[PDB]
Amino acid sequence: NAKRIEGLDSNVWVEFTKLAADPSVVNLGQGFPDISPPSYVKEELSKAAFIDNMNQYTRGFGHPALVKALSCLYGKIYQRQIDPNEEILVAVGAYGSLFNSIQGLVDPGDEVIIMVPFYDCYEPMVRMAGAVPVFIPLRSKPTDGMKWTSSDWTFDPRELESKFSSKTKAIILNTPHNPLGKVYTRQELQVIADLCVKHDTLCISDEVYEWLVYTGHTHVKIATLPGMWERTITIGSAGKTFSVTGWKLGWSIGPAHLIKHLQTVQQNSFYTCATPLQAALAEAFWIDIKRMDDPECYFNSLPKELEVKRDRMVRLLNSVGLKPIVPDGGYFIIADVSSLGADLSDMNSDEPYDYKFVKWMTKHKKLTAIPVSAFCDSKSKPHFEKLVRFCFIKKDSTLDAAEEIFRAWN
Amino acid sequence: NAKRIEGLDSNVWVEFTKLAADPSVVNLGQGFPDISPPSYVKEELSKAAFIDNMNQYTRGFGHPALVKALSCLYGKIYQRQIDPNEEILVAVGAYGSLFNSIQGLVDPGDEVIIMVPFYDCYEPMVRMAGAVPVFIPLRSKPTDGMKWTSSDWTFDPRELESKFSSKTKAIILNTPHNPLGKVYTRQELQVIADLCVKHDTLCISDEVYEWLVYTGHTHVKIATLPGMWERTITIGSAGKTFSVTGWKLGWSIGPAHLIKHLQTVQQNSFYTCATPLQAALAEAFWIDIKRMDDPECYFNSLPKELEVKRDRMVRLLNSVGLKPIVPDGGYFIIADVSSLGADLSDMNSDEPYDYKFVKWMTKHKKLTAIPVSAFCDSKSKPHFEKLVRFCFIKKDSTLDAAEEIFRAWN
Repeated sequence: NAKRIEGLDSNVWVEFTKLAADPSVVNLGQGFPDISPPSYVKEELSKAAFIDNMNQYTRGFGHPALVKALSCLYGKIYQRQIDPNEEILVAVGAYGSLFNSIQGLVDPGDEVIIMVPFYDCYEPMVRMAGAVPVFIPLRSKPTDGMKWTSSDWTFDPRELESKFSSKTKAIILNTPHNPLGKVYTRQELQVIADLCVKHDTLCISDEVYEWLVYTGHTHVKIATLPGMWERTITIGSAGKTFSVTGWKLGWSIGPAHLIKHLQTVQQNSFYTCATPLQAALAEAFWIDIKRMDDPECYFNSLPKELEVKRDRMVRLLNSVGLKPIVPDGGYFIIADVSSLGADLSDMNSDEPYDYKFVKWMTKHKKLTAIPVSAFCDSKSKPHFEKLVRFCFIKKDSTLDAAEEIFRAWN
Repeated sequence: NAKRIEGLDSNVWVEFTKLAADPSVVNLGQGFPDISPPSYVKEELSKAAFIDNMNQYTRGFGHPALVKALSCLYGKIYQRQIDPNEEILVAVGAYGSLFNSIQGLVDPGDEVIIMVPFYDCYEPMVRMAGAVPVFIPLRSKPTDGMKWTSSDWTFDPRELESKFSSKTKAIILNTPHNPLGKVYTRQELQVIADLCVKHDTLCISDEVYEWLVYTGHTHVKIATLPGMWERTITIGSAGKTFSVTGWKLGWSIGPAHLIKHLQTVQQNSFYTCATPLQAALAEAFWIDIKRMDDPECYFNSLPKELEVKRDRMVRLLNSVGLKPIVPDGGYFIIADVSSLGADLSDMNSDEPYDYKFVKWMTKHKKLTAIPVSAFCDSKSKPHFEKLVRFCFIKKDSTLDAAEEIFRAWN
């Protein structure tokens, strides 16, 4: 195997699939919506399949109707003009966008800063570019008194500064955050921008859950803050916008001198994406761009629908003493499990507590989730190994089944 | 920009899509079927769109249904039990497959051997891995007196032997060839396997047009030669197989100890491909696999539709003194132009004769084609720049409109 990929072949994720495969288990694990996508997104894929041109090659850098749509959607949010051809790249999900950003932008020997826990791909992407990932963790403050929230987690600004050196090329920021659920604040994003103009670094901002933010909270885009347009790549995703995780299209959006470089990676790796998916996506974005100010718009109605279920899953968790972190955004909730009956002494590994615990819960209670340590670099895992992540983008009947289980839990 | 991408940002094919800009010209340039796809290919994409699970994540290394069908199709072809999880990988086109093969198997400083002219991603794809492309030209033999054909082009076994040394990691082989239309012979494939076996190197085998061989030739797969299974990766296309160019789905077939590395690249780049394209393709495949021996199987009915369009195209090319090379396979035809009015004074600039001629034929005849020099290394163009490539997977209307132009040529 080539050197750029030694030791990046870990897939503990296929184990979590194996887990979840017995069909008498309720899978609250990987981020797999089992609600219906909005009918019109299904309809449009159908319409596009019957148009010959749609089934043939389309534009390397994104289907013109799709990037036309994106440029006008994000035009409004940025309070800007965004240039469909020089400032957008469409790629194989936000996953491929992150690959474009890092491969195009990051050199052997460079430092990239990653906030732990992270979408787990940040780590092996940076090591593959031959760069050094530099970790700094989120760390919790005292509560309000009532509940534990996403907002109770923060980073220490002075610790952050201490991470930047002349070797820092970039920082990767995920907000709304997976797994925490954290929606970053204008104050938190201002400290990060300060440093990556102070130091002349870039900032890769992964904002695929921009539309999922719940009440009390607002998505702010660091790329909109003074001095950051020049130096930010902000990445979005079809799968999370439109509950269509199987479409696998996403976008990078930033300045031409950076998008250039993403562009060359795409051109030399897979070249173009699928045409019917982009065609149909662009119709769906149109159906929703035009009603942004109504609640019938998917950007509004989905978080409204998911908030109810967030609060339903908090309660369920609380009802067995799994101590939940009510999330500000996204559609995972994390729960401390340690005040549960630590019960795994006879399970023979030095994996982390949470893998062992999730294994046990899957065996005995018939529910699966994901251990937070999966989202941690190896030196950080002990600080996070009693934490476990559940996904709630699910239909009622699934939250029902899970309700069944927690009632009978003791 | 990252060093890995230095000067791989030229896309001369943006300028060609400029000439295809459409002052009533018949565009005979890019590989862009304008026939319809098979009706059931389209049908299954729609059916899929309406199933909710068909719009959510699937197995990262290929939709299970889909790798099942590949394994059953290719096992019929390889004469062997092919394991659908460990010997296949589904990627974003053949284009993504080659990228997987290279990134995961080639190191900086390895040498990779390439036959010119070559599908044009090979040089950059290998150059991006920091390897050194080593080139060897295809050369003409005396014709049988009667016709020029793709099999009048071959390689020199001793010249090939001398491009191998201990830095050679691999040779890239493309058959049927784009743009020659050559179907490599058993005897030619034999000389390659000898050198791969003696030098312990890999062969990456690009066989997307593998079903498009015409009367008097067979596709044989180098992977099936004694000793080549363990050293070969062989790549196919949804685009080329079902005329669905915008679906961008391809696959690598090969031994576990090679696929696991491609899997690794896949997993740290794009992760999974699209569920609905792949659900439908699977069903497209099953449909044609159950009628392999029948004239209605798309695998038989396509080559046969196409032979006729080819023979039509050779006449037209002759009608007007463009000396065509009749291809044994694929859906491109190359034509020698040297002997017309040759005569391009408007067009100062040593860039290459074929580019100037394609520009000319666009302006004055409203026909576009692709200059063959575009599939060469720089040191090879002079040996190929009187050659021009035309595409014929075209509906009757389109070839019709071509007749009217050759008919009016003089």
